[PDB]
Amino acid sequence: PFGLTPKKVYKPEVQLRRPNWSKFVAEDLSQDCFWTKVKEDRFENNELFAKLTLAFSALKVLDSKTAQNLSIFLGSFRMPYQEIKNVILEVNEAVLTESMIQNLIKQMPEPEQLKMLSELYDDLAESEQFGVVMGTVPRLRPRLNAILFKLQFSEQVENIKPEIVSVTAACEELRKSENFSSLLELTLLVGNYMNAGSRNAGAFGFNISFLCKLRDTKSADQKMTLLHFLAELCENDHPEVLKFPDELAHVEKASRVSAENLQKSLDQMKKQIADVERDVQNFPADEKDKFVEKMTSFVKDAQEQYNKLRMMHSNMETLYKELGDYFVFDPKKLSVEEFFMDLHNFRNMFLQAVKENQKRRETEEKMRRA
Amino acid sequence: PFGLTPKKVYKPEVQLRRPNWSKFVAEDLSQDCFWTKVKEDRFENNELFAKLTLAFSALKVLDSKTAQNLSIFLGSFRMPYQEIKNVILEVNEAVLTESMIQNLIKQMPEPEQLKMLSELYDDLAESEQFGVVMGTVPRLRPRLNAILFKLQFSEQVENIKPEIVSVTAACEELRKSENFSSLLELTLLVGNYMNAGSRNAGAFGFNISFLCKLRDTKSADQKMTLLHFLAELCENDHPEVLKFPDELAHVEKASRVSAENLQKSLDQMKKQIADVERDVQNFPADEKDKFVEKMTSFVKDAQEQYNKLRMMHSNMETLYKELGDYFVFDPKKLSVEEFFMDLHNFRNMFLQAVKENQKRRETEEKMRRA
Amino acid sequence: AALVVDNGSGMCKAGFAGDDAPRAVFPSIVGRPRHQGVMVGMGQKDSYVGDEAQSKRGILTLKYPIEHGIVTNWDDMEKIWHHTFYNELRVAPEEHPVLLTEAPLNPKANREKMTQIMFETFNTPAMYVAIQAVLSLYASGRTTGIVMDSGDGVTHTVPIYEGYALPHAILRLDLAGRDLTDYLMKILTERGYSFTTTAEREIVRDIKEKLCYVALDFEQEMATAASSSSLEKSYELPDGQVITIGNERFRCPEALFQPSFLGMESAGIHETTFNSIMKCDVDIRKDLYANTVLSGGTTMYPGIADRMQKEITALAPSTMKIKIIAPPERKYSVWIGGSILASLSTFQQMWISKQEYDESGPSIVHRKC
Amino acid sequence: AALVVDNGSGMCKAGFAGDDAPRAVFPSIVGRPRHQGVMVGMGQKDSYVGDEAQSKRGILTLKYPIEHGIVTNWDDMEKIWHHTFYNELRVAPEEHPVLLTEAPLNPKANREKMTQIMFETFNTPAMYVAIQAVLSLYASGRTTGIVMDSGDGVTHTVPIYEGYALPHAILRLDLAGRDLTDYLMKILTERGYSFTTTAEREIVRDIKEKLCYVALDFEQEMATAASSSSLEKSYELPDGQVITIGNERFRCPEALFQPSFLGMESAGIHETTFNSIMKCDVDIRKDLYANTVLSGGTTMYPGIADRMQKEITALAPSTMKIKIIAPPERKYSVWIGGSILASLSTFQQMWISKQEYDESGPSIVHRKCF
Amino acid sequence: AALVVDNGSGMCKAGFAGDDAPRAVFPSIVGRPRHQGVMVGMGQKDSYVGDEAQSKRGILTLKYPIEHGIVTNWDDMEKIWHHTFYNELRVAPEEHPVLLTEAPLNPKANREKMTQIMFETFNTPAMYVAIQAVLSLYASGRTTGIVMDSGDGVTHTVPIYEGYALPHAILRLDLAGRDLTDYLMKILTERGYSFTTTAEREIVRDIKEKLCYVALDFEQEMATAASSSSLEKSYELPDGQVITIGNERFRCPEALFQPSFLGMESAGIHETTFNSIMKCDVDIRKDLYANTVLSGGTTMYPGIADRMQKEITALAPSTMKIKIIAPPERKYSVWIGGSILASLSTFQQMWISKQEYDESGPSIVHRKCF
Ligand SMILES: Nc1ncnc2c1ncn2[C@@H]1O[C@H](COP(=O)(O)OP(=O)(O)O)[C@@H](O)[C@H]1O
Ligand SMILES: Nc1ncnc2c1ncn2[C@@H]1O[C@H](COP(=O)(O)OP(=O)(O)O)[C@@H](O)[C@H]1O
Ligand SMILES: Nc1ncnc2c1ncn2[C@@H]1O[C@H](COP(=O)(O)OP(=O)(O)O)[C@@H](O)[C@H]1O
Ligand SMILES: [Mg+2]
Ligand SMILES: [Mg+2]
Ligand SMILES: [Mg+2]
Repeated sequence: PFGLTPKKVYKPEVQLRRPNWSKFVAEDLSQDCFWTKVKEDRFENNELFAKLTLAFSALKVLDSKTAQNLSIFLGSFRMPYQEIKNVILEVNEAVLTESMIQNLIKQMPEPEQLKMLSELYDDLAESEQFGVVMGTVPRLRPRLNAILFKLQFSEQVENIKPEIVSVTAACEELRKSENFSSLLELTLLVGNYMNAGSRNAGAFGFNISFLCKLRDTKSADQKMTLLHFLAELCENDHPEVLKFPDELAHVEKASRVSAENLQKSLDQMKKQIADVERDVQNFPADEKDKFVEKMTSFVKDAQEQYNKLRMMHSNMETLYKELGDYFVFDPKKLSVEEFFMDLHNFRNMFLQAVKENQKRRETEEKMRRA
Repeated sequence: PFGLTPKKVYKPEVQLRRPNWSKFVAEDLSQDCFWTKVKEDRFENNELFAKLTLAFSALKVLDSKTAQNLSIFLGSFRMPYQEIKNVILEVNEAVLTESMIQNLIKQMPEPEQLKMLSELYDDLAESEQFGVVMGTVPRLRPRLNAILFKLQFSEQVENIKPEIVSVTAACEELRKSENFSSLLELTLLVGNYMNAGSRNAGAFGFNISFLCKLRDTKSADQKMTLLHFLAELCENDHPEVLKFPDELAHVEKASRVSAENLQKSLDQMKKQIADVERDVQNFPADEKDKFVEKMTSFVKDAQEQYNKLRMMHSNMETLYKELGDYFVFDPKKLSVEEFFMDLHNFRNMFLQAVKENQKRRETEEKMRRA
Repeated sequence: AALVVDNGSGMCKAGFAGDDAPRAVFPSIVGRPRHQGVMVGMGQKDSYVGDEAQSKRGILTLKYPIEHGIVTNWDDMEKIWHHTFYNELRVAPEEHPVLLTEAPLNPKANREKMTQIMFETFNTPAMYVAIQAVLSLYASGRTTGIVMDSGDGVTHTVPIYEGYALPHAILRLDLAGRDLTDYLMKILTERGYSFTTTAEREIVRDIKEKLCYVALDFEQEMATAASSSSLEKSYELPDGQVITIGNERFRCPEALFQPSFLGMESAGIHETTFNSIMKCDVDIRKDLYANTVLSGGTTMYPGIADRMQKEITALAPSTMKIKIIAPPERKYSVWIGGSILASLSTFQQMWISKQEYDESGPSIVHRKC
Repeated sequence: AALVVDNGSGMCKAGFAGDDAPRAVFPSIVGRPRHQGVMVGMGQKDSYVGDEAQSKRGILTLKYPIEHGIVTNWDDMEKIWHHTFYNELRVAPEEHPVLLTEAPLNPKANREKMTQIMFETFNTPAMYVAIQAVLSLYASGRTTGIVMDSGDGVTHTVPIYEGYALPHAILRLDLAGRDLTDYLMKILTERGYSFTTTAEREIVRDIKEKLCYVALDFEQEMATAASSSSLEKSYELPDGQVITIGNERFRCPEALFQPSFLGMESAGIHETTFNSIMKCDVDIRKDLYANTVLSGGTTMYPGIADRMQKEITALAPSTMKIKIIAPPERKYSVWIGGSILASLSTFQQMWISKQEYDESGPSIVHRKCF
Repeated sequence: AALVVDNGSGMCKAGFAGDDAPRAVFPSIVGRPRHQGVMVGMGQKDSYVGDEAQSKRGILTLKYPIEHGIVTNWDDMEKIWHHTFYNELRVAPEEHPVLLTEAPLNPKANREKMTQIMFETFNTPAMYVAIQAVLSLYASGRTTGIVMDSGDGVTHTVPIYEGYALPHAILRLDLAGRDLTDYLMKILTERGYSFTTTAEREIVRDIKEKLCYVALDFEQEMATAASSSSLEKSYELPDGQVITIGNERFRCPEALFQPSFLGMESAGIHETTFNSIMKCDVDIRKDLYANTVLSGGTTMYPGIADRMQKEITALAPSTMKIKIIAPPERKYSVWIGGSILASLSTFQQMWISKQEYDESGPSIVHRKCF
């Protein structure tokens, strides 16, 4: 370029530390800048280099995703897989955990992949060698899927049963709630007085969820509210109706769930139990596999326990449809969530309505004393 | 139907707020449901309808925040606002202060709020009465804003001045620095020696800020450093290079401030005077207001003073871009703050590096004597 | 006419509402006789509180009822409050409401005790408690600024944005004036002068309050004193002797900025203002840097405002301006700031009435104030 | 004999590959004396690093070389590594490859610097750097999930997939142990106990690590604490004084879920896990939602699993299932995962060997270890 | 062989280095004859100093050159040193470095004048001023522990933690043995004796040295002593008369624990040590509460260790253990530590050599000394 590239061959005898600076190729600065005429000769000599060098003298079948993931999982627990193969075969509740096998079945490759491994030992990798061990067990895919039953079947019943028993308890409590009937009568008669001479004059009943819509109705003064008026009215001359929130205690548990969710969960459990019966017939029953009765006799108590989940959930349909006719609404346009969460919001809003009444009364008493 | 339709005629004397509910005709629920035998008579009476139809019969000028803040502020200086209004009208430099005027405009509400007070005296509070007196002055928002340039214009121009002269002097001082050139050559030659046979063999230049990275390079023995190597080498056989830090005396202030900050400040003050220019045209000129030449003639000297700042600010762009070309770096990826702070820190490193060389020599002399 | 009683660690202030330059100002000191009174004719009292105890400090003990803001002894403080209301002001507290001040970041027991005392022992119709530094801001006229207050034992830097403070960024330091006085008598011993008694403590406080200044550059000022005696001053003791102080004039004031001399790990009072800024919002820091108002008696050293501005600049980036305000009456900033509060008619609705206290007890203050 | 070192803001875990627990777990603090060594003979070694600083912390300046994940001092960091390799581990890195860990979203500058320190100061034959959050799942068995990583200075929720962290879904929260410890001092003053110096910081840390739990709810817990004194606990200082905390037990870790107490606008660690999930794909959302894995010592408060799960329920969809997983090895989770990774037979492939480091310089760490 | 000299307010101890014997010991008093000379045959000396002054105490007005540790007269103090180096030790200070001792918080003038007087008048090749209390800790062999050094004039405590002193927590009290001897005279007047001469002051010192003790409990002793003459240890005067001391055998040392007897407002020596530790850090208090060391002559009264231990535990934390160490040779603890300090090999580089004093002046003692 600009006659300024006399590259100096050095070739040090001993390798030195190499500082990494940002490279300046002789193009951007070569034209006209600083350092074009560096006097390298006035510094170059043989003593300095001798002194300077003194101080600074120096997987065959598995794909990419599963091969590393399987190797990681095997070292995660760090225990021989032959025993683990015995754990799943013998169903040892100690070593086996839910977390251990849920990601295990994810680690299983396609059922074909484990086949040639048995037909084809130390040369292969830790994931490949473990592939042979798991592939030996007949019907691998259904077997572990059969293992993920007692770790959930016992869990499913205890998770759902408080939800199942809470809905009916609220229904029976609401069935005998006389205070709710007294409160409902007050709104209907009072509401008909305001609706006279209109499209809703003399209405002999109204749809559910209207009680929470009473707050949206205001008065001549914005402070007063129609729902608050009922709260103020009852505390004056019609007591004993403020106890309806206490009459219902399982409001929050039942409203949080719906019968539709339980139907789907129960349907899946039927399918899960169906796989075992096919497995038992397909795989006849030993010493090698201690699962023997741990799964088929589990069904014997599972079917007994699953049976009790049918009639009681059937008691939901019998009681809710009767409750649906009680409030005049089919169990198709309105479900457990929509019907009851609306009522639960009414319970919270009624207590707040009577709370602001006490707060409003306190200011009234404060000014009367003053 | 099922004997459950005793339509109750009400005919209220005064129309009320009718609530809208879903209609429940007495054809579906009238067969066998709830609300067939509502005890309407048990709630029906004369007092309820009369009371119910009654409820549903179809610092003051300032807000909360400004009323107290203005009251606090008006009592802060505990002086009459009538003289304050005359003081701002006459622009009295004794009473008026930058702090006093800065938190004053914060206490003005929106310009609308000050209008109807004049049309609407002792009954109103001190905050409301203050607005009446202040609001009588036409063009309150601009005129109070019109005051607040000369109270700070002198302060801003005297602050930019040491920021600009220091950088330019630093640029000129570094331009003529031969010791900086002598030091730079030594790093390049020694660095090229060790970088031989690598990706940086025979480099004809390195980017700035690499000198501060020389300290990070160590040697065979951890006590011995490459940055200290140059200082040790310089003090032995290549003197007069140690004087480069003294050649640069305004780099610290040059490193403190950056051109980017200056450009924003310069742009802002250009808009400030422009407001006065629109003020002069919008408000033609006297005896009543002593503003007279305190602003229109202030701009004359302000524009004269401003023009000198534009040349001096432009003096960086002429100098720094040449400086940018001198060391090969565009003033877009690198600015005044980062480049000089890197060089400001490098000066500290070298003086410390030569300091530790003296300390090590002191121990070296101590053991030799012993 | 409401009252303001700004109790302080080392000295208290009192006066009516709608006023400045506090009227009843006397040190918060309580002393009891130490020797045996031979005379029978003299009417020697059990204890002397306030200005009376200072005049006769030769025989008294001069115990402080307040230390580092937190009240150590509550029996003697009831004497102080009774002394303030009856002798200094000559006002019956049963008819005029009383305002109080209190340091930020203090135990809830301390402020609860004042609530109890005023309502039954004194039976005040109403009472309120406000932070000290919040009073200090709008005593300067502004409403958005960091207040850095330094009294006897409390050095709190409270960033403020409006009529409401910012509790998140409130800092504190136990490096205030009282700690420096104990340091001054420690460095007076290298010159051969020994001060040990609590009576001789008040003497050292007056040496500091009159012959002490803050050096702009400590390193440079040390060479000037050692090279020549161009900074020496002489002070006269009450007995009659005169002592001379050299570099002790600026060494003890500067321990605020280098607390390593006192043996405390806490950073300097200059840095605790800078650190307290970074705990607030980035947008907020623009207004919080230009309004660094200084208050408190300890911030009255010559050159403290100049020294703080120089050191804050080094830490802060150059893009932000620094303005260290210093009102002329910064010693009584706390009192005057609370004085205008009772003047407002709007503040009447913000009272703690006796009926409210009766139905809630001393706990009412926490939810209200 | 691969070594694994996990550098952290609060502590550093070191040991050997293939082990189950770290060999040395000592605080990452460097302290120097502040007083004068009047005693002749002893009192030397002003650089106290590791456990020695903790024992003599009454006369030392405790300074953390790491703050908020980023290294604020690269001089004492070399000391800590030197102390770890030679004192705690007692091994020469000249023949032992070393694996390190890095924080999520680390700056590119910090990571490249660590390469130079390993390869020049210690000149290890090989070195690798891995993400801190990814190693949590390698230790937790599963290869897919979301790691709610926490610690002393950083809090990262990194929803990895197949062992590769998703970059766009990583959310960083500036709320970790150090802020919790600092918040404890501010709230402890309300009772009458003050801790200022860094020597007394360890006292507050020890109080936090023992007597603080996470309350499921506050609307009833606050009433319980004020009404009854059943929840008070007593701690003894090294001075021997007795302090009772009481109410402040649960208010220190609740800043994690309500950072508005500290004055920070960012939402809690419960809400950042939600938002980090939505940034991922819809199809993969099913697996990550139920596979949340905690990590870091900051997640060892009792009652953290049930609190987070309850809070994460309302924001989660009703059909969705949530399972917060708390392995017993939360404190050392990020170390054992590195032990699993290094022990693999396939880990030899991507070693950053010394021979290939010189050819590509320190920039090789950007294209080799990713 | 270095020379160790320990000049105290009431008695000097000077000997050689290495040897454990203080060698020559004599009081630090000087007396001038106040009686006229008559006999001329025998040679008459000038004002008497040393032990010879006590022999002829009946005619000389003995004067103490040192008062409260602070040298009040610099004329007589040089006389003692010549009496020390030449008459007693029979050594030439022309070739022997000399150690000096000085109480903490002493005026800078005294340590300056010690350097100036010795260098110009004795021309010793080296010098050092070392704190007495810190020097005494070498005799005990420990390295931590708050050291009480109650000499004849000064009572100071220095907390040392791991070799690093805490000058901010050094407490010095001007109440020691010399003040007690004046109190002994004040209480002897009550029974009916007189001691109002400086020649009778030494005799009263022997009343306190031999027949004084510190009661374990004090309020009960007055009840016991007044009721019955249990303790009436009698003493004979030098002339031949005999005296009887009752309850005043223990009241004299009681003022050390209740200085209100002397009228001083300072706290006792039991409260000062507790207050001194409270000024230290929380962590280091554990190694100081159980390591209280004693030294000096004033700490040789019977029951002083037991009385302090009971009083400290009345203020120390309940779980804290108080151990008042008191070696049997606490009288010479300062000197024995000096002999060990001088003979240390590493101590040879701390001497203030002759050349350094000339080029720095008398202020060098504030640089090479603590
Ligand atoms: N001129 C002065 N110089 C230095 N310090 C002063 C001065 N005036 C007062 N002080 C300090 O102010 C302290 C008390 O003042 P003040 O602020 O009223 O106390 P507090 O803030 O506790 O109410 C004293 O300890 C004194 O040291
Ligand atoms: N049992 C515990 N309860 C609450 N906090 C804890 C507990 N154990 C440790 N911590 C906090 O966690 C921090 C340790 O975090 P760590 O996981 O070591 O972070 P890193 O991985 O970055 O080193 C400590 O500073 C401590 O404050
Ligand atoms: N055996 C003893 N019993 C009681 N007091 C003693 C005894 N020996 C010395 N003292 C007291 O010690 C004081 C000074 O002795 P010493 O400690 O040797 O002086 P210094 O510390 O100045 O060298 C004297 O006032 C004396 O009262
Ligand atoms: Mg005050
Ligand atoms: Mg971690
Ligand atoms: Mg002695």
